[PDB]
Amino acid sequence: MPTLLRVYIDGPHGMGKTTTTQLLVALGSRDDIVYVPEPMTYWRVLGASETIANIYTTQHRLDQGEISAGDAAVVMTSAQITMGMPYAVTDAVLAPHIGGEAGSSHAPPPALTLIFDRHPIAALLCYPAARYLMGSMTPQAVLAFVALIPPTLPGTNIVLGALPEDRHIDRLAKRQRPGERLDLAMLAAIRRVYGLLANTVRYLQCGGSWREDWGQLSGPQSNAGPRPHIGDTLFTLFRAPELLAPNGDLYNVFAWALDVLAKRLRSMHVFILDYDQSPAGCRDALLQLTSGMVQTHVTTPGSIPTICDLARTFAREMGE
Amino acid sequence: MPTLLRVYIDGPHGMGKTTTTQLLVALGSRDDIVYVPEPMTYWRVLGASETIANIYTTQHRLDQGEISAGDAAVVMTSAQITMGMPYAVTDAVLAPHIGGEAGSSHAPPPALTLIFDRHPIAALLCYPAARYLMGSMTPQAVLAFVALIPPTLPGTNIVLGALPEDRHIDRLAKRQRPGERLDLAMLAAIRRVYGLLANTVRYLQCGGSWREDWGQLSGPRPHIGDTLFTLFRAPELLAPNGDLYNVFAWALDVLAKRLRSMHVFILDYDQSPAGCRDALLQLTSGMVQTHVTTPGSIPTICDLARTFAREMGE
Ligand SMILES: Cc1c(C[C@H](CO)CF)n(C)c(=O)[nH]c1=O
Ligand SMILES: Cc1c(C[C@H](CO)CF)n(C)c(=O)[nH]c1=O
Repeated sequence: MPTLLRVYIDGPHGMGKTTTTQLLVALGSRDDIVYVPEPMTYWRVLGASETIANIYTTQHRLDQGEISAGDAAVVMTSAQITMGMPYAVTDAVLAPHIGGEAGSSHAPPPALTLIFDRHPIAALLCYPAARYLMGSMTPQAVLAFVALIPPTLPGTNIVLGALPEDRHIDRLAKRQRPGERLDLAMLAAIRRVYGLLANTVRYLQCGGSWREDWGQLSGPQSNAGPRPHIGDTLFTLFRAPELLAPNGDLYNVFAWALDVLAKRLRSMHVFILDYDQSPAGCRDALLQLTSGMVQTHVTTPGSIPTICDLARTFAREMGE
Repeated sequence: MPTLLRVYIDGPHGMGKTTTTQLLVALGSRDDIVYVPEPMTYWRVLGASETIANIYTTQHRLDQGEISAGDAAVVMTSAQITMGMPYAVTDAVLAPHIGGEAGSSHAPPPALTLIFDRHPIAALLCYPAARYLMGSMTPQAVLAFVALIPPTLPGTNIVLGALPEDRHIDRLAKRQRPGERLDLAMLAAIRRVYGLLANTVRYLQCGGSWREDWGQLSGPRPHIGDTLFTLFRAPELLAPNGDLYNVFAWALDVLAKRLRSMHVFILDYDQSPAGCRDALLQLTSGMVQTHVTTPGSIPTICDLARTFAREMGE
């Protein structure tokens, strides 16, 4: 069975994620690598009307006190369902085609390389959590999303981004999505979330156990480094009043959500790309990065062409 | 490895009695059976404040014309998340323990029997689909939920209820839930959804292919018009040329994959509580059992179930 390399390019928007990807795809042959692009069209029309505009407009009004927290929460939750839709369904139809791991460290080239614009967890965790830090969503809702995160397939290579705050602020200020607004508070939140995420993965892969270190709560990089403090991982966010019982402990329903969160991340292959350079540099940087990325076997000989058709149909329809 | 039997008591709400339910609480009394009840406490306090009320009030306000279909959709979509949270979490933590089939039936009794009050497709598929037929949810949000439906593990036995509409109206009016309003339209919609649902599983199990039979919605197994697929011949999901968008067509593929491997059993609710308990006990001799993955799986499950019942149960 021919091998396959799936690479999800995630992280906070506005760092040059797309450009880095497009350039990388432009290097390979026409049909030895395929890009599953950002589904702007689904966010803008197919799924709903201008979802990005709706999201930022809501956060704005909430900040001005024109609407309540409850009002902003119901809108955000719904919008994040629409945002994650293309991500979630692509995975669902992709799963059966994914087999066991093959490996990168000394292993032949993949018959096909799949490059994704973001991973499901982006719309089901990272951004939902960032909105919680903005009082625009509830911890209960976010955890509800976490429990919906699909099982992590073998060889799930996720690439996050690194970029100085100022460089990121300037870069973001220039290029923004249709319907977006310039929110620095949101940028901080989303940046902090992806920082935690990275730590949470390393923490988990170092034998970390949130249940064992939970008491250490009261008052970044993956693939490398020592075991992080739990207060520096995603777990630290859910030390909220709404989730705590009289005895100060988490309700078991939310504790099980954290068990799912850990189960999902502990088997991912997270990498970090330094977006503080020229587009050409980034392309090459990501290129070296992909060398040591876990590949997997497919389940059928006719899986490869199927996935190519899948990726291209996706691009043709939901692509900008 | 020890065997397990999972039974999801589903179907439209309001068909049974409280006595019919307490018998099921008396079933879990023994340690070879556990009864995961409805997470009412999570719906009223934990997840949010009086969720069911917010659902029925929103619909009511939509009908009177105080809010827009867009305003309602947002809330209904949010409310359904809260509703299915306990179901999703339980599945996610339970899944890893579930092994493969164990020559179900014609084989030794289970080491444990797990009875749930509803399956995750109740809050993800059925009720969202009904609210769509109520004009309170968009067909995009529904298929969005469908995409998030957990993979159907082996031994997924689901019991749906049978009951004349007039009889259902009686029992429903006497056992109303906190914040609920008696809506006959919603009763018709939810009944239709579960009707189609049963037709869908048979359709798929008899070799039905929605992409193949899709043309009939515009021009031995049920007709595609009698299955859940018929609802999604909706204008919001179609391109200018009437073609179903691929992203939605993929969501239907997922639906077809989820529903096919399930095992459906119908419980005649038109009788006494004792009669219902017996019938349910009868159906178990045809339900699919499975093995568990670890030795300590059994106690972990039992522990899980009773922690649920004690925390979110009434
Ligand atoms: C994914 C995602 C985003 C980022 C997305 C980048 O392609 C659109 F800019 N954003 C801004 C958001 O507000 N919610 C989301 O779920
Ligand atoms: C599951 C479910 C229901 C039915 C449920 C019965 O146990 C609570 F009454 N209802 C009324 C609802 O409005 N949304 C739902 O997701």
